[PDB]
Amino acid sequence: KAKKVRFYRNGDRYFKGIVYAVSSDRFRSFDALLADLTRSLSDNINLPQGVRYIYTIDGSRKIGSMDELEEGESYVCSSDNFFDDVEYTKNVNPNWSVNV
Repeated sequence: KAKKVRFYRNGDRYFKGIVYAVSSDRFRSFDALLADLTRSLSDNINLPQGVRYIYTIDGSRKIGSMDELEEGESYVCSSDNFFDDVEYTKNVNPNWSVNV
């Protein structure tokens, strides 16, 4: 019942995302997911206040619940209430292995 979703960091052109297996069984709440994403995506140059917002890869909308997440889709994690429309990148030959 878990959904394979790719997460990127806002404004990072070099980072190719991390694959998560998402379900309400793995994460108690959406905050619990944002807490886990803060640990795995945050670093010295990225995410100053950790993961506080999730955007669709085109930055058209913000994701507020686990249900809003679609299987195999890519999302952008941010510390700020704005989307950095940078050229996000993927491998030419995929790797959809969970990192979770």
